Amino acid sequence: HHHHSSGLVPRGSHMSQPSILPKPVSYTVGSGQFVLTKNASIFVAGNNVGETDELFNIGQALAKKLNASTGYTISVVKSNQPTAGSIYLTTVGGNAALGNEGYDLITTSNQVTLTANKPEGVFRGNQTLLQLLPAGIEKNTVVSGVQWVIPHSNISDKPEYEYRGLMLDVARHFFTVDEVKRQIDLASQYKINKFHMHLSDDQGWRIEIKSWPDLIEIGSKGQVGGGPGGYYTQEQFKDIVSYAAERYIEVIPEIDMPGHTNAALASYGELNPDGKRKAMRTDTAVGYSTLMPRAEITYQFVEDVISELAAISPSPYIHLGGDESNATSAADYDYFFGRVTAIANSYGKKVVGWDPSDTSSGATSDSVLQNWTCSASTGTAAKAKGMKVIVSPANAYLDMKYYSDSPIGLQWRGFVNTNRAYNWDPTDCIKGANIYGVESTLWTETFVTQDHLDYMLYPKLLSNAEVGWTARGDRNWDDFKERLIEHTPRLQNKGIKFFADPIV
Ligand SMILES: CC(=O)N[C@H]1CN2CC[C@H](O)[C@@H]2[C@@H](O)[C@@H]1O
Repeated sequence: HHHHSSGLVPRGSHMSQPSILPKPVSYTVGSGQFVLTKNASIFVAGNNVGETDELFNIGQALAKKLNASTGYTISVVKSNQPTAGSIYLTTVGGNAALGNEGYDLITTSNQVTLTANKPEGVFRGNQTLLQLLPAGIEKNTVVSGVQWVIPHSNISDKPEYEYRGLMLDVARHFFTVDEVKRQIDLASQYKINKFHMHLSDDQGWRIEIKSWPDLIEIGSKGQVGGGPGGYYTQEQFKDIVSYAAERYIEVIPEIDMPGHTNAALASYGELNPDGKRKAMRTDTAVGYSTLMPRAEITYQFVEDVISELAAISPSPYIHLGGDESNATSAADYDYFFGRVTAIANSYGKKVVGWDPSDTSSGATSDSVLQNWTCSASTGTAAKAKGMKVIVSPANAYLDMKYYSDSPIGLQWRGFVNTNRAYNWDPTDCIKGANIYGVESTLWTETFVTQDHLDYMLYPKLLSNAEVGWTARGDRNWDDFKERLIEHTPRLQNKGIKFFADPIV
């Protein structure tokens, strides 16, 4: 047999017909179609009234989306007796083998029926349902001239990995609450279920801490390259968390320590050995900053921050960073990371940290490693301790240039095009681990606008999303590439300023 790898498409990028991404466990099509008309309702039915009420909210979110493009006013009914032409969302009789996020989705001429185990799984299945309707459905304004049809079809589905996440760096360049919500919204449509916010770094501190007000008054006032910066009040952070929750997305806030801490060091002189504030930094260096690992003030500061953040962050996890502490000795890092893990745990939060944070003797088997290095020895400690691992290899570093000539992005992990973002498996990063799942990271040294975010995340994030959801035996670049071409009008329809990658 003969085999080949993909080159660029001759003559440039390529960027009744459902476009399902990530690819579901199974999808068959039969004869006939359902027609969504102006008289359609969404019926919801759970195993008790409280579950029905949660399904009702999910139905209303679906209706709002459908109404925007169809110009209809589809309403939601609490009943297990849907009428011909109805969409029906239920958790009564879910197939347990499909888990919390899994669902069956069967479309007949008279009815769309989504059957899941939990409300969360109906939310995920609704993302597939939007992809079964014609391109045009994902428009934010009324589309005319398109019959709203869904082919007679049968889908069953469930994720391969539990953790399928996106990190946004809001420290290097700040993005508004609206801009963050939009990225969360877009990601949710591809079954991303986790959002990691990198809220502090050398060039900016982005979360209001009432007990340490100069973190904002001084530390939020810049960004890479110099510029106004910005921050989230605690109310604005709660608003983000709530918006994410409606999409069954967990938000994990990161306060990076003991390195990548210049913004805090520039806000409070008492955090520095000489008692003086650092100057704020707008460059892109490079592992130089450290908290004082042997000063009690450091741990008082960390505790105040953790206390305030824990009070407003319902996720059982807090991310404490731990990357590139090059100005911290190995002994002091071990010590520091163990102490701050104990503080976090005292506030009822489990700690996620970048490698090498798993090597801290203060870590517990409840701590999580985010493995970005992905070398042979990375996560030896995590594995030995029974710690779950989230992988973020080069293939998930979405801030890398697509190509040598990309007008934005970095290149310290090489180039990451749409193909590279697809052709990998979490087991490539680490062997012998409990892999919790995958996280796409979008660092923002070089991204200043929403259009920059769109360009790098789309289509790359779609590749990573499939690696998290679709089983490896069912993944194939040639298949995905052709599906991505078909999906293009949908990206356009959503207003995504994607890069038309010439490898697609
Ligand atoms: C976990 C991680 O990727 N940390 C840093 C790794 N460095 C390497 C050089 C880049 O500035 C990049 C920076 O964007 C990231 O914040």
